Amino acid sequence: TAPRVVRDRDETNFHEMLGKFRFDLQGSFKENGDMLRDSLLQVGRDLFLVGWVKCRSRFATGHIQGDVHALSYMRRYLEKHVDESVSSVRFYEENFGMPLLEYERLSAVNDFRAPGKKQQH
Amino acid sequence: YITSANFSEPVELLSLAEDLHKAEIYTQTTEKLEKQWPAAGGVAKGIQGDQFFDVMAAAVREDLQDQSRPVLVNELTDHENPYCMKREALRRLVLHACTRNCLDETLTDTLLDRRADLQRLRSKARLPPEVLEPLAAFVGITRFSFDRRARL
Amino acid sequence: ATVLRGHCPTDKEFIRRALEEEQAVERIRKKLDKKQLQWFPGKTPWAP
Amino acid sequence: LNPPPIAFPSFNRRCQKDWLARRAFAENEVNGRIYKNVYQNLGFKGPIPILNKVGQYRIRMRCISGGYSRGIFRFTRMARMGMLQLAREGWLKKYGYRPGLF
Amino acid sequence: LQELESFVGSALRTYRLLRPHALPFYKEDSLLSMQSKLNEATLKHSPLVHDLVELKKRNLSVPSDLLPPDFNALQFSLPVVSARGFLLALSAAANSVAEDLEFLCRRLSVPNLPHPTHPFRLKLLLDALFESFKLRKDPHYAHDWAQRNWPRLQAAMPEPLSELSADSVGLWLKAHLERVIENQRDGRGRLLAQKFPLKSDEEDLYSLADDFIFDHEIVDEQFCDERLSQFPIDKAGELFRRVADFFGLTKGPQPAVNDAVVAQFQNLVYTLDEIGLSNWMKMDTREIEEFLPEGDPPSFAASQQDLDAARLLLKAAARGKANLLDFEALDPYKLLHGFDFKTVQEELATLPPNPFLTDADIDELFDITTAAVSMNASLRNFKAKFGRTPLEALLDSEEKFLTSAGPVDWLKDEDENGEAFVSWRWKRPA
Amino acid sequence: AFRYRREGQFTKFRVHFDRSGFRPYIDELKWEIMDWHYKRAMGPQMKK
Amino acid sequence: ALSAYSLRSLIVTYNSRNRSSMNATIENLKNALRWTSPSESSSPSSAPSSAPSSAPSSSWSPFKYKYALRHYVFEDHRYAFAFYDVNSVQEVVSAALG
Amino acid sequence: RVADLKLSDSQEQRLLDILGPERYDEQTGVVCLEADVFPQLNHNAAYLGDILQQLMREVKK
Amino acid sequence: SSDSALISGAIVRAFNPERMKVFMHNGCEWLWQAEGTGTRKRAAAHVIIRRGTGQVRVNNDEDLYVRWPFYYNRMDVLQPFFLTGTAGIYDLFIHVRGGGSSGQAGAVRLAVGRALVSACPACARLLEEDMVLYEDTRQRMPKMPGRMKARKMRTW
Amino acid sequence: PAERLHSLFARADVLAHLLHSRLALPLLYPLNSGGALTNPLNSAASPDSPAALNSIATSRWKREEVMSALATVTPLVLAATSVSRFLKTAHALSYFA
Amino acid sequence: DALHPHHPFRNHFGFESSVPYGVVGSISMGKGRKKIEKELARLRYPTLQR
Amino acid sequence: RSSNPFCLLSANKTGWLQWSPKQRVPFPQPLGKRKVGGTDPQPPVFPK
Amino acid sequence: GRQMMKWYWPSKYMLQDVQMAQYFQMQAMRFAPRPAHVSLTTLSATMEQCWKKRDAVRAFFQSIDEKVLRENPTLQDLYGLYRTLCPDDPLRTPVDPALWRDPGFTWQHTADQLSALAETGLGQSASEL
RNA sequence: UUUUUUUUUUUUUUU
Repeated sequence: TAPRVVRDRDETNFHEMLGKFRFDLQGSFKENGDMLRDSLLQVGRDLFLVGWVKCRSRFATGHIQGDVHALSYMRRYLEKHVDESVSSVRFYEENFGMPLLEYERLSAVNDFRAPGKKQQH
Repeated sequence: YITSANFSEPVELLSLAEDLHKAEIYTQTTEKLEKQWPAAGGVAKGIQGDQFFDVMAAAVREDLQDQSRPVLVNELTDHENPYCMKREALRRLVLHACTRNCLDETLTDTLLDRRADLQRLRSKARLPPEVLEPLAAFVGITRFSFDRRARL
Repeated sequence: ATVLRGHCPTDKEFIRRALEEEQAVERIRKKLDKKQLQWFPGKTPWAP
Repeated sequence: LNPPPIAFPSFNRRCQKDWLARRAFAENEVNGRIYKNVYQNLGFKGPIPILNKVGQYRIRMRCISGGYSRGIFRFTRMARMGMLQLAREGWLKKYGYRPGLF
Repeated sequence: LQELESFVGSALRTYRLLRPHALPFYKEDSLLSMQSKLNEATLKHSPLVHDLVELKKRNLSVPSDLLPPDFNALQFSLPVVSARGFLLALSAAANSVAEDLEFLCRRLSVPNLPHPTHPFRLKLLLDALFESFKLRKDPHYAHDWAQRNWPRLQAAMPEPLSELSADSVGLWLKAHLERVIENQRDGRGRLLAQKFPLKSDEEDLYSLADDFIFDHEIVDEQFCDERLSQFPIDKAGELFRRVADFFGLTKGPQPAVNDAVVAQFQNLVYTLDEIGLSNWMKMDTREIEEFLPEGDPPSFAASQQDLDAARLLLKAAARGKANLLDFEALDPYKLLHGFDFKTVQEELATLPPNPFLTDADIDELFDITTAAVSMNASLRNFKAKFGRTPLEALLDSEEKFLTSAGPVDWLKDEDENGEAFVSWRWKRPA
Repeated sequence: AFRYRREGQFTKFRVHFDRSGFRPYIDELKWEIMDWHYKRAMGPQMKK
Repeated sequence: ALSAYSLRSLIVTYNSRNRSSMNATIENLKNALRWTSPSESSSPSSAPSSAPSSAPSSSWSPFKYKYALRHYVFEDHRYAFAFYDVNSVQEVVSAALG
Repeated sequence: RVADLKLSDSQEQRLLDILGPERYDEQTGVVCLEADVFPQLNHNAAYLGDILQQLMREVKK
Repeated sequence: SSDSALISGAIVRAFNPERMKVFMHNGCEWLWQAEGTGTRKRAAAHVIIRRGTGQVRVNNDEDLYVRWPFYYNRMDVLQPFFLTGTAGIYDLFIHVRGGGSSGQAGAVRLAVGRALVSACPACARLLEEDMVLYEDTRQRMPKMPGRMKARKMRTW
Repeated sequence: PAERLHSLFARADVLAHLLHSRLALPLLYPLNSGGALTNPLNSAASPDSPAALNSIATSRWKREEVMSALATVTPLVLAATSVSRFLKTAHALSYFA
Repeated sequence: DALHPHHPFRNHFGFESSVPYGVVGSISMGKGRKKIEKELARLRYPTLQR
Repeated sequence: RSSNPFCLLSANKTGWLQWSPKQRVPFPQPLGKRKVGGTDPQPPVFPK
Repeated sequence: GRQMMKWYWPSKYMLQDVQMAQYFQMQAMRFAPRPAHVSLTTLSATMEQCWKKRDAVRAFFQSIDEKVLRENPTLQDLYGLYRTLCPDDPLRTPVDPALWRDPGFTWQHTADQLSALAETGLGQSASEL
C-alpha cells in the first residue's frame, strides 16, 4: 500500500490513481425517481462503478468510488446532462488517491419495506 | 534490464518500423500490381471461361504478392490478407501504451471501424473456395481447377 | 435516373419474378419433410 | 474458501466406468446390426446375451463436474451446483445468457 | 449566476437532439484522446521529423525551397480542415437558395422591404420577415384581415378559388375560428404539451403547424399516432407532389413542365433525417429558436489560398460525402513517409457521377466571387444581454471541464496574439 | 395483443432440441475454459 | 453451360447471441458500401427473423421438496438479407464476410 | 418450371407421375428435385447432376 | 352559395380525394367505404364496411350464426349498428384468425367501432355510453412456479 | 422559372443542408480530455524548431471556431421553420373532412 | 477406362478441391488426410461396388 | 482451418501465439465477491 | 458410435511442453524464404522451345479446320501462347469469332516497350552520419 | 353469389 509519495508524475502514472466521487442531488423527480435510478445504473456499468447510490422521490445521494479519471466524466453528466429538473448540487467530501477499494459491485439501495407497515408509519 | 534488448525504448523502435511501416509497403504493392496487371473482366467470369491469358496473369500476381510479404516480428501469425495485417497492427500498438482507463480498452474495436483507411480494403479480398466449386460439380466436368497456381 | 438514396437500383419486375420462385421451393420442402418424419427411422408396419 | 477449479474434475471410479462402456459399444456397434439382420431374414426371435455388457442402454447420463448420475440435462451436462457455479463465475455472458428474465 | 448556469445546461439539450445517431458526450471524448496519441506514436520516428531537428544544429533552415505541399495543416497531432475555407463554401452554397425570393416574393407578393441585397446573412432574415405578413389575434378582426391579403393572393391560386371577393372569404373564416376555440375546451397531448408559454406573446399564428386540427367534435384516432409515436418519412415524396400540384396546375403562371422535382425532393428529406428531422415532428420548433447560442457576424479577409481551397469542398460534397477527412491526400502518415501521395482525389475518389445536379459545372451555378471580400449591427434580441454573448458562456463551461479532467488544474500562462501554452499543476482537496 | 413481447414462445415449449435453430454451446466452452488455466500457470513462468 | 450462369440472388443470414454484437454488424456492412466503382452501390433488403429463446428448468438448494425453481434464459437473435442482380461477386461476398 | 419446358402431352404427364405430386406445386407450376445422400457438399452436388439427366432419358419415350 | 365553394372545392383533388362520397347532410352522413381493426385476447380482426343491404359473410363464404350460435354473442357484434341506426343499410365482413368462441366476438366490437368513427366523425360521441371503443390490453397472468399447480391453488 | 426549378431548388438545397460532417463531430474537436497530456512530440514541439509540422494554438484561438459555429447554427433554424413546418401542413390537411 | 485396372469403368474419377484442411494448432498438426480419406478426395462420390 | 479470409487464426502458419503481459479487462469477471477457482496456491489457515 | 463419445472432459496429460530448446528453433526458421514457384518454373524455359520450332508448328493449324477444334484445353491454349511471340500471323481468311480466342486491341506480349516529395526525401537521406 | 358456397374456433410467421 505505497502512498503517492513514490514517484507519481505526469509521464505515465497520472491516470493510475483511485478516489471517491462527490455529489449530492436534491429536488423533485418524476413518479418516484424510477427514471433517474434506471438511467444512472446503465451509465454506471460502462464506467465500471464500484460504490453504491441512493435514489428517492426527493432525496438522492450516495458514495461512489473508482478511478480518478473515470469519475471526472460523471461530474459533468450529473450536473448539466440531466433530463429532469434539478434545483442545486451539493457536496460532502472527496479524496483522491487510496490503495485498493472498499465495495466490489454496484448496487442501488431500494425501499423494500413491507406494505403493511407503510400505513402505520 | 541489464541487456539492451529488453528495455522499453528498443521495444517501441521495432514496433513501428516492422509492424506499421512494413504493413503499408505491402498494401501499396498489392494495389499497384492490380493496376499494371488487369484482367479481361470480373473475377467471377474469368473462372467460368477457362481462357488463356487470364489463368497465366493471375498466377503471376500470386507469386509476386507472396514474395512481397514482409515478416512481422511482433506478430507471428503471418497473415496473408493485407486488410487483416493493417487492422491487427494498430490493435497491438494501441494496447501497448495508448489507453488511460478501463473504458478505453473496451472501445478499441470502434476506433478501427471509425478509421476510413481500413474501410477501403474491406471490399477487396480473396473469393472463398465454396463459391464456384459446387457449381462446377453440378454440370459434371473433371477438367477445371479452382486454384490459379495449379491450373497453370 | 429517378434513383433514390437508400434503394435497390434493380428493376421491380425482376424482383417479383424471382420472389415467387423462393416461395414455391419453401412450400415443397416443408411438405416433403413432414412426410418423412416418424419415430424409429426404418420401421414400417407389418414389415417383419 | 476456494471454489473448485471447474476445468478439472476430481477422481471418481464410477464416473470413469461409464466412459469405459462407450468405447466398447462404438467398436461393437457394427456387430449389433448383424445379429438383428440374421434373425430377421430367418424369421425367428431370439435373445442376444452378448449385447448385455456392450449394449447402448448400459450407458446413462452423468455429471462432468461431479460424478452423480442424476439431475443432468443434455443441454448443460451439469448438476444443480455445476450450473450455479459456472453461471456465477462470468462464463456464459459471451454465449447469450441474460439472467434478467425469469 | 443561477440564471447564467441554467442557460448553459438548457443549451446542451438542443445540441443533443441534433446528433441522434452518435455516441454520448462521455464516449466520444475518450475516443479523441486515443486518436491524438496514436498520431504521435506513429509519427515519432518519421524521417521528416528527424530531418528538421538536424537542420537546426547545422544552421541551415531551407536548402533550396519548401519540400511540403501548401495544402496540409496539423494541429495538436490531429487532422483539421481549414476554418476559413469552410465558411466560403457554406455561404456560397446557401446563397443560391435565396435567389428564388425574386420570383416568389419580389414579383408576386412584395413583403414591404425584405432586406438590403445581402448585408451579412440573407438566409434566415428573409423567412422571418416574409412569414410575418399573416397575423391574427382576435376573431372579430378577421373580417378586416381578408381585405388586406385577398388581392395579393389572387394571382398564384387555382381558377375556381380566385373568382370570389374578399368579403366572401371573411364569412367562412369568421365561423371557422369560433369552432376551433370551442372544441379546444386524447386531445390534451398536443395542446398544452407542445405549446411553450412565454407570457409576452399577445397573439399567436394560425394554420401553420398545429392550428388546423380539432375542426370537428371528434378527430381521427390514427392521426395522433403518426405525430408523437413516429412520423412516416417514407411518404415524404408522395405528400410533396400532392401539394405542389395545387399551386401549379401546369397552365397558370407556373411552368408547364414539372416531373423531376419529386425525385430530387425525396433526397433532401433523407439527408435531414440524420440531422434529427424526425425529432422536430414530435416536439414543436420553439426551443431551438429561443434556446440557442448566438453571436456577431463573421469578418475576415478572403485570401487567395483559402479562395481556391474552398473549391474542393463543393466538389466532393455534391455526391453526399461532405467530409474531407475520409478522403485521401490528407492523412499525415503518408505525407511524412514518402508513400504513394497524389492529388487524384478529383478523379479516383470522385468516380461516382451525380447526373442530377451537374456534370462538370459547379462554379457556374454557385458563384464563389460573391460574398467573400464584400462581407467586410446587433439583432433585436441579441442586444439584450449581460455583456457576455450566449455562445461565449457555453464554451466557457465546456472548456473548464475538458481542460480540467482529473487530478488537474492546467493553467493560464500566455494570452497574446492567440498563441498560448499549458502545463500541469497539483490540485488540493476541499 | 403484444406480438413482439411474446416472440420466441413457440420455440421455447413447443419445439424439439433437434428440430430447432438453436445450436449447442457446451462444445465450444469445453475447449475454452481449459485453455484459460494453461496461459495463467505457464504465463509468468515462461517470462521468468 | 458454366459460362452462361449468373448469380440470380444471394440470401445472407446472420445469427448473433447478443444485442450489441448484432448492431455492430449492421454498421460495418453499411460502411463497406458507397465505395464501389458503379454509381449506385448494392443495397440489400432487410428481413428480421424474430428472436428465438430457450430456458430449461431445474429443482431449487438440494435436499428440498421442490418449493422454489431457478430458470436460466438463453436468448438469441437472427437477421436475414436479400440480394438481386449481383453483377459484382467480389464486391458483395467480401463485404458481407468482412 | 414445367410450363417453360416444351414437351408433348404424353411426356408431360409422365414427368409428374415418376416424382409424384409431393415434388410438384399446383399454384405456380414448378418442380423441385432435392438430393442429399452424402455428408460432403462436393459429393452431393455431383450426384444431383447425374440423376437429373437420367430422368429426361426415360421421360422421352 | 359561396360557403360551399371553399368546402366542396377543397375536398376534391388536393390532399385527400377519398372523402368525396356522401349521402346528404342529415340522416346518413356516412362514407361509402370504411375500414377498422380490433384486437382482443390472442386473436385479431379486420372488419370492412361497404354500401349494400346484403347478408353477412365472415369467411370461406359462410353465414354468421354458424360461428356464433349463441344469442348473446351475436348481439355483441351488432350493438354499434343498432345505436347508429345502420341496421339494414351497410354490409358487414368479419375476418379473424385464432382465439376461441367468445374471444373472437369481442374483437369484432372494437374493429367495427373504429370504422364508424372514420366514416363519420360526428357519429362517435353517442357510442361512449356503452363503452364500445374501450379495450382490454391485459391478458392472463402466468402460472407461478413452486408447489401450486395453478396460479393460487394450494395443497395439503 | 422553368430552368431554375427543375434541378436548382430541389438539388442545391441538399448541398447547403449537408453539414453532418461539422455537426456530427464534437464541439471541441481539436481539444479533448487528454489535451494537456504528453500527446505533443517533445522532439518537434518543445524547442519550437518547426513552423508548419506542429502548432500548439488550439487553447485560445477560438475566434475562428466561434465564427464557424455561428454560421452553422443559423441555417439549422431555417430548415426546421421552413421544411418541418411545410411538411406538417400537408399531414394535417390529409385528414380534413 | 484404362485409368485404373482394378476398377474398369467409364467415369470413376472426379477432381480435387482447394478447400483448406487440418487443425490450426493441436497435438495432431502433422495429420493432413488419412490413408482412406485420400481416396475419396480424388473421386466424384463414394460407392459400394468394391 | 476454415476458408474465411477475414479470420484471425485461419491464416496461422505456426503453433505459437503472443501473450499479453498486462490486461486491464479480465475476461472472467465475477458477478460478486466470489473469487476465481484455482487461484489460491497457498493453503488457507484458521485462527484455531 | 460418434455421438456417445462426445462426453466428459478431454485428456490433460498430452499438452505441449514449454521447452526453451524448441523456442529458439521456431524463431530461427520463421524468416525462411518461399522459393516454391511450382507454376512459374513450368512455364519458364518453355517459350524458347516453341520459338525454335516456330516454322514447324506454323502449318499445324493450316490443315486443321475450325470445326475440328474440339479439344480446346490442348488447342486453345497452344494457339493463345503462339500468338504471344508473333502478334501478326494471318494464316487464312477464316478466324475465331471473338469467342474461342479474344486477341483484343491492347494485349500483352513478350516484346517490351516518385514525385517532388519523394525525390526530396532521398537527397537528405544519406547526408547525416 | 338467381350456373356462388354447401361451412365451428387455438398457444411463431405475409418483415
